[PDB]
This record gives sequence, structure tokens and C-alpha cells, in this order.
Amino acid sequence: VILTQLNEDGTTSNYFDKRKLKIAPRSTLQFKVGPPFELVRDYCPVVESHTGRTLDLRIIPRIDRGFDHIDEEWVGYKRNYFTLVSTFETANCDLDTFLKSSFDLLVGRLRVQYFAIKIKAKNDDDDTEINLVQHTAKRDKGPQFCPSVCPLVPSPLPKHQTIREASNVRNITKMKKYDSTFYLHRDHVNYEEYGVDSLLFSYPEDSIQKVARYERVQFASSISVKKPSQQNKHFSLHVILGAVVDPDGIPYDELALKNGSKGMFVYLQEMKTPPLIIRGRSPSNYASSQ
DNA sequence: GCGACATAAAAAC
DNA sequence: AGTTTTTATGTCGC
Repeated sequence: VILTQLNEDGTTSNYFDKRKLKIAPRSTLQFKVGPPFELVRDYCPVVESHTGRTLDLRIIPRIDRGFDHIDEEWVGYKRNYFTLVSTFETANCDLDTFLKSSFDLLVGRLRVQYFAIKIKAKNDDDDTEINLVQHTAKRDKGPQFCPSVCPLVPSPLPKHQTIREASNVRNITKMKKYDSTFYLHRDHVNYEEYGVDSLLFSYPEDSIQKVARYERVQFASSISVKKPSQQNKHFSLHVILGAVVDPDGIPYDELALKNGSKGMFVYLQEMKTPPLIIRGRSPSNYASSQ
């Protein structure tokens, strides 16, 4: 009925089928590690502007809520939240050095303003994009929004337990405890240590995330979860690492820039999950029907 | 099948 | 120790 796997940090993931077992909304059993991500591809190379050294990049993503491993399928529920977190790392550059340096895209060199992550959902069989929506903790009593592009600096990915613990913090003392895990406050560095052209100082805001945390995420309410044949559709969640550049023949998305103009989010690397099944609102997807 | 509102149970404080 | 918050899901109306 409940199948248990030990996570990397010694917490457990407890996989259960909501058709058969109903668990309380805030039970820790609702937190669990989802499917592992795989490389789709690498895109534009990035080099350090004097040394010419290629920057090694790696996305480090994880799902922490919303998906169960049931009979060799990964299963989510249309009505319920998932959590997708990600960092990236630069194997050949320590953070402190990285932030003082400057980097170009090797297309012929566009200057990188900052690095950022976005997420997408797709139909895994035909590559059609599927809309994602997020809520605040207030859900229907607050606004709905689409996942945003998240500027980030390189960081290790927090353990599953840390993401759990930080999911619904309001208390100022507890917020302070987690601040250094999730944020870099540029306004607190010694500005004299940095050149005008340094990467740190081309990030758009002073508060810079170390971790992209997409919580309270759902597939859009309009998604059809079954094919006409009544077979389940297969979905996939994608994480894309990009370099944001000034636009003034490679994969990119347009982005609302900080100075008002049209920025370009140039793709660097993309990872995706294996195929995902999503259970819809049918009564037969719930233990209450039995 | 979906937008909307109701219930309810453990976390958070 | 009690109150408020958060989120899975139950249900109503079209």
C-alpha cells in the first residue's frame, strides 16, 4: 500500500496510490522525491572573457512533491501541487571567483548579463508545450501566475529535508535561518572588491536567488490527460538554464528585460523528466469512489 | 469535465 | 495550549 525509498539525506519518499489510500493534505507523506532528470542537450558555449576558459555547466534539479512512483510509472494529480527545485553548478569555477569575472557566449561574443532558469511542461510524445500555473499559499484567495524566469548564481541543491522545512515559513527568526541557503544579497558585499563589468553587478536585482524554487505548481486546468484512444498522455517537466543577454541562429526565448527593453534568454543546457502520467478529476482517481 | 466554494486534517506558530 | 495556515479533496452547478 505504501512503498518506501530512502532519499539521499536519510528522509523517506513514501509512494502511494491516491486511488487506494487517502492521506491528509499536510502529512509529511505528501513530500517525496519525484522522477530523476536526464540531459536533453547542451546549447551555447560560455567562455570567461580574458582567459577564454570554457565554463562547465550542470543543472541540478529535483522534484520534492506531487509525483509517485507507481508500478514503474511516475504519476501526478491534475488537482494537486508539485514542487520543482533547481540550482546549477560550474565545476571549474568557485562562486567567489565566478561573481568577479565576466563571461561571453561563443556563438562572435555576446556578453552574459546573468544566468537564469526557467521551467516548462511538454507533451513528451509530440513536444507540444503545456501551460503551468502557480498559486500562492492562499490559493484561490490569492493570485494565479505562470512560472517565471529565475536569475540564479551557482549553488549546491538543498537536501529534500531542507526544501520541506522551508516550504511554509513566515516566522522571521526561522526565515533568517534559511536566508543564506536561498539568497545572495548583493547589497551586503564589499563593492570595492568588484569591477564595474563583474557578473555580480549585471544581475537585475540586489536579492539574487541561489535556488530556483517552484512550489504550488500545477498543470493548467485545461489539460487533457488522456489521448482519444483512452491511453494516458505522457508529459515531461523541463528545466532550462540560460544566459540573459542584450539583443542589440541559436535557441533562445525573448524576455522582459530590466531596463524595459527586450532581452534574450539564450539556452545553455536543458534537462527533462521521463514520461509522466497525470490523473484527472474523475471520481475513479480517488479512494473516495471505492 | 471544469470554475467555484466547502470541508477537513496536520503543520506552523 | 489554543488559533491560524495550508492544501488534498468533496461537492455543486452548468
